[PDB]
Amino acid sequence: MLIEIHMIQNHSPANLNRDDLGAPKTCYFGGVLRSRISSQCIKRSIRTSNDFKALLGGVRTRRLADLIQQEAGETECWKKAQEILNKCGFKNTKMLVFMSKDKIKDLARIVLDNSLGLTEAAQQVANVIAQATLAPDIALCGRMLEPNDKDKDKKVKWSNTTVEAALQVAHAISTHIARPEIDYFVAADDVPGEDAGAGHIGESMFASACFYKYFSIDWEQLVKNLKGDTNLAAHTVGAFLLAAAKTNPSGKQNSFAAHNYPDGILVEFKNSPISYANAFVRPVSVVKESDLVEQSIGQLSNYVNDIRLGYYDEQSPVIGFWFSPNNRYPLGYKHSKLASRNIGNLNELVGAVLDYIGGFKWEEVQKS
Amino acid sequence: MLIEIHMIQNHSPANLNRDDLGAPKTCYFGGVLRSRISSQCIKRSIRTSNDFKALAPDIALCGRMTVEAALQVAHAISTHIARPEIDYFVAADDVPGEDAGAGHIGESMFASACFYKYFSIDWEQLVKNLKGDTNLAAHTVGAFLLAAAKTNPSGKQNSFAAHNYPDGILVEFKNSPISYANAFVRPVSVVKESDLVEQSIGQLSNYVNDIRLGVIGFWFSPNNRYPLGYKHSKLASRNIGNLNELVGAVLDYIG
Amino acid sequence: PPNTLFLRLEGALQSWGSNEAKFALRRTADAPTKSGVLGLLCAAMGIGRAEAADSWLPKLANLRMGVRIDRPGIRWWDFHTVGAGQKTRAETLLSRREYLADASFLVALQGEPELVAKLSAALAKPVWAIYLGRKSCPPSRPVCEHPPGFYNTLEEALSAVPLQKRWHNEPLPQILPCVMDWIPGYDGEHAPDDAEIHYDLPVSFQPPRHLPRFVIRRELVVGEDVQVSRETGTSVWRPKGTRADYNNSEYKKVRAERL
Amino acid sequence: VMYNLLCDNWVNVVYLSGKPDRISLVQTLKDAHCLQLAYSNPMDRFTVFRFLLALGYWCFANTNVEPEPDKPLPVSWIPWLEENKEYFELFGDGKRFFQADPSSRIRAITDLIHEIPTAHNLCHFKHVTDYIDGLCEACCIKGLLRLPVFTTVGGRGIGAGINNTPPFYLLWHANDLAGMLAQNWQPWDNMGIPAWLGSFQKESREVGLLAGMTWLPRKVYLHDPVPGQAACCSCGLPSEALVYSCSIEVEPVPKGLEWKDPHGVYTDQGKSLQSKIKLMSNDRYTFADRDWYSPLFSYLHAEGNSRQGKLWLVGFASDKAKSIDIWDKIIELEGTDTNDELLAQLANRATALNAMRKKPLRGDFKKSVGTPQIADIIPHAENRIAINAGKMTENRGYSWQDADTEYGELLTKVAYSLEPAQTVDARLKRGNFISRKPWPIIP
Ligand SMILES: [Mg+2]
Repeated sequence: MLIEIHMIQNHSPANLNRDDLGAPKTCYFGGVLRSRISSQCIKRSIRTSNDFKALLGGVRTRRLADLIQQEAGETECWKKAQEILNKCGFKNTKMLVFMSKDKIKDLARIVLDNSLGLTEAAQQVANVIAQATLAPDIALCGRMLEPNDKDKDKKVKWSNTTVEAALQVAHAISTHIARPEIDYFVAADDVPGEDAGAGHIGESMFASACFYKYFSIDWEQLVKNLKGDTNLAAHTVGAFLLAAAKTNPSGKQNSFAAHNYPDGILVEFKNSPISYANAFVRPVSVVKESDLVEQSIGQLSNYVNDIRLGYYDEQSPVIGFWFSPNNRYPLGYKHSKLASRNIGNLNELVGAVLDYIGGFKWEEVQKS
Repeated sequence: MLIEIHMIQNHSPANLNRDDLGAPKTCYFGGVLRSRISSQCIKRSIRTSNDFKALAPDIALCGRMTVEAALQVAHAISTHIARPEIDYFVAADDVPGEDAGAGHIGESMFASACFYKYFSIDWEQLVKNLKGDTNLAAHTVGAFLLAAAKTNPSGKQNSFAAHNYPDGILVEFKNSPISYANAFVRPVSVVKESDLVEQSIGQLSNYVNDIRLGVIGFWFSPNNRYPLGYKHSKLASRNIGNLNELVGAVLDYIG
Repeated sequence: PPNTLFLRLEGALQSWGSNEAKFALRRTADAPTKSGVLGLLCAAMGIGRAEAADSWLPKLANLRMGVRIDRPGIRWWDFHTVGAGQKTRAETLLSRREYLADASFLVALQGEPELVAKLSAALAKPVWAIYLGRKSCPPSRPVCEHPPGFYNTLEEALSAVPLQKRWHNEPLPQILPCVMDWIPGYDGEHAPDDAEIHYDLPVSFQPPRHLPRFVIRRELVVGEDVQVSRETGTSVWRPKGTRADYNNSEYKKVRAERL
Repeated sequence: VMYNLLCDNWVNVVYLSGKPDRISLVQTLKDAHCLQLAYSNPMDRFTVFRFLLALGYWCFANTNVEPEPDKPLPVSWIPWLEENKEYFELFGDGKRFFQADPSSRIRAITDLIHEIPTAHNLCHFKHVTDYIDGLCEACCIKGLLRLPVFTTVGGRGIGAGINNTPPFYLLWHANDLAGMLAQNWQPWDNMGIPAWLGSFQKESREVGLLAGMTWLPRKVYLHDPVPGQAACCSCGLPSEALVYSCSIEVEPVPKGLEWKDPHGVYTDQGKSLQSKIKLMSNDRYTFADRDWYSPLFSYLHAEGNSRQGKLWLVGFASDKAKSIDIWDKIIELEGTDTNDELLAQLANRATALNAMRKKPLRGDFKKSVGTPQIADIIPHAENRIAINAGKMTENRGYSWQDADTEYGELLTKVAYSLEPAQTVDARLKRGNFISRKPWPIIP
């Protein structure tokens, strides 16, 4: 059971993602340049979204000894935590370690602060770190860790740290040809001078594009990662949908306050993942009539009709919900009456997909 | 007699096959550098898959310890010049410290390409290692079509969710095993009025317009999105818009 | 009457491995080895693993042949990771394999006419899937493309077949190498100083036992003994034509008819 | 059955007329100008040539007659190698060839040979299985000759051979067996006590050449079953009853023994010089091709120097027990002096190749992979360079600058891929990508 999210999002002139030289990320698709948003940026923005504070439960840090020492008002233990981590496998203030926050706090306080042996305490810390995989952000993003076998003692064994990712995020590619733009900025000196020159001169780089975003969630793998607590899985799915719809990457948002909301979301329920980016292999050119979101939605609807009239299974019907704010942009403007449940409310969309998932309502699942 | 399947598949920017240094696999053709997906990558992607798992089937299709499997795939030569790209990533420490940045702070490699993928089945030997089970062989050939139509290389896909579908499949039942890679000795240059997949399919059509001048062909595009040959010329025996009826026509031709 | 059979070996990739490869590093030779073309013909006839062994090798091996290299393909190394166990355990086997990229070969086997006729008939009708040395390398041009003929020597046969341009404006090799089995001449006649050894005469094929042979190379010059061919097709697609004119006579009759 | 090296056929040669044959030691002995050594494994060919060179040294030590060139070997060697018929024997009641003190530990015949995979820490191999298929007598002999030359480490507990880990092996090559023996004839005053005699007395160090070239680090007994095989399935030639297993122990090579192999290549600190081949393209290594360039500084300085002839190099790349790859190469040479620093620069091309691979498109960091697309075009340019290795080495009209311009077209057509824009800046950065070439380094 795969939940598929295809979003069309038009953005104001902004620089959400940049490379080494401070340029917007660009990729070649269909032989032409397309503005790109990295999947890791979208995953971070979803994990640090306002619809995720009640659900965020994982920390990916190398400063683990700081976290373990922070739960101690007077019990100064930082060198011994660093030594037990260094013998655990990390070589230094360490490599990056991902696991839960309450787990590291409580369990590391009751394990490594205890005055006891040294090697088996490191084994206990390693078991605590590896087994702490009960966090839905860890369940979605996925994780595996490999410690340095040189600095680790021969008496420390590690269990399976491989968490299979239940979330696949594509890089948001533009539906049209990329338009890289240069912003010539100065920085005026607040005190006067005899020369009247700026304190600094630079060139920022920004681009405005209509991005196609693609997400895929494996329900069976998600409930395998988070174990039998399916209430938390439904809460994770609803929080993901709300965060993906209502959060933008935190790039240069202070200078480019581009917080536009997506004009179209297709949430489809199928056992095979479909990328609709092939709709936009031919770049979208503007015309006198209609706009870019309308043209992109028309191209996407053409490809959706072609895929449903092409790759189709009688044993597994394809079924999906179409989103538009107050039905502003319909999908099948000419003939493609495929979207059965055009939905004009985000909470209604979340309720519908949660009902298709099973006997879950959004208020009932907002308690795990 | 040989069943030949030429598939054109445009993949969104990803890294489906990785070499030793993490680059997309790359080949050399037409006097230019092409993006490559290795044959064993597509073989293992088609194998071990619940899309395909639904005397012994799939031992004859892909061999296991003198089987000489009926189905083999060619390396996926791109129709255009490869465009490998650097993606720069950082991994945040997500614990407030005096510094910033904690992860590998490295660089990954990715590329988007339109792949020509060649598949060849011998029918007679596929029946031969199936101990004369003709109906089972027809079912497993249909299963090959169903899988390879909707299975992608399960490479780096969690960060690059490339699940695009092929826009064109040509199935012929010709005499000698020929690959149409020579069609794309020209890398596909993109024009304003046509897209990459349409131009690649047109190059294939202009190449099968030859050879016959100096056999049949079933052409599949989703709902006739890309017709093989933009004319009324006898170039494709049957323009087919749906994959299920394509498999049905191929099966009823075979038996 | 035709005592020569011709094989056209062209594909996107090809790999005729040399003698120094059955370890994890599995390299290739610059030209098709005798065992490779012999195996291609054996598949074209379609005999078994040991049916080749049971008195089939020396009938195809006494055919002193030549291999003519049209264009030199470059050596591409593919990073192949065998899964080993995916009785099983998590161990990955590591390998690098050499392929010839963008090369075209012509192989002329000279023998008695009836064998050549049988070889051409089996080449038009391959009972098994044939490829370019490795199973993952199917041919891009027909192996039975060039018709057989009668030629006295290997040089005349390999110079008679023209060199085919894939497209209109491509750099062609002014100098063209040819690698042939060493003709002993008269009885005796110990091999010259340029005769290199090559372990590619098959005598059993499961497991592969290869015998050495003497291999000699000549050079051919195009334009005087090897001649180019026509393009015989179109490369680019170039979708159909808009921009109807307004002065041709076929326009005004339809325009007046619609009125 | 009773097998002898003298009368029974075990040597793979091809005659200059063109007829390959399996022939005995006498046949390759008294012909010696009509045949050429023809082995599928290059290091099998080198080990058989080493055995023949040691036999020629023994014959000269017992007859005192040099092999004059362009005319076959002296005829007094055959009666000296003939009257000891029981001596070169694999069977019989008495002394045995390359066999030693009593044994208890039993190992399969697959580990005596190296090219066929052995019983690793696995169960599956390259379609081989121990105690089922075995080798022929000729294969067993050519595997026994591999012991003094190409024995690697067995996991840091099992010792290596007499010349440490198996180094690069360099020798002088000719079209004939007479020229094979004559071009590598240079003897020493003290010969030594070779292992085809019985239990040699250790006595003092400085063995010489004949004791050191035939040092036995392993043993062989083999337990003969009642009958044996019906049809061969491991060698390839269908033979009679074959071997199944053997018995191998180790002998600890002692300390000291200041000794130099005539064909080996030794570094500045006296350690063995290895083949730099591995498929594992690491941070510090870039895989290109056969490393003919590596064993050139030491061999052209100390043992052999500049000399008119062909240089046959055999390189068995290994890392502990990992048998990576075996290759051989033939280099023409005249001996036109020796430029010191240029040949030293040529002696390590892998450093400059890795340095050129590690340079990124745009960047300054040093732990990056650089340009991995260059790593797939370095092998072809290296293979194109390696054909004129003699003219590279002697520097007549070929040099570092003249050979690294063979990278140019591959660099252009890789830069087309890496900068797929028709712009001014893409063209300029492509041109900067064009001039990339392996600047040489001093060590
Ligand atoms: Mg053998």
